[PDB]
Amino acid sequence: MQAITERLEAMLAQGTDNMLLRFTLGKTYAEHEQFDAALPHLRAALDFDPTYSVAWKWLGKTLQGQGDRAGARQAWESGLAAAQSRGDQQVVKELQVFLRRLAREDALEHHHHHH
Repeated sequence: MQAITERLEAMLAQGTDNMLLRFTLGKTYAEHEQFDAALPHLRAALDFDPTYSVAWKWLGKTLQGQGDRAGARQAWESGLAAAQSRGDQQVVKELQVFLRRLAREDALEHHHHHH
């Protein structure tokens, strides 16, 4: 049937506890902007396999989508060095772009504006 989560539940109930299966289910929550529900699920995955670069990139989106500007800032700052340590320039730059855009809002309320 429809919904990736629903069909995955079948194989999860078969005792096939795999790495990517944790991530895919979490992505669906984040895509639906259900970052609140995503947080516990993604956190559970990071406990088992914290070396998944793509997950770091979603985590950053999680905090900003939740509505925590400070959390989003700290998240990208944390994941940046993680991506650096993994040598994944693509992820570093991807997260960096969002981190800049977030700063532009800080620039407004916290007057980090160029003027």
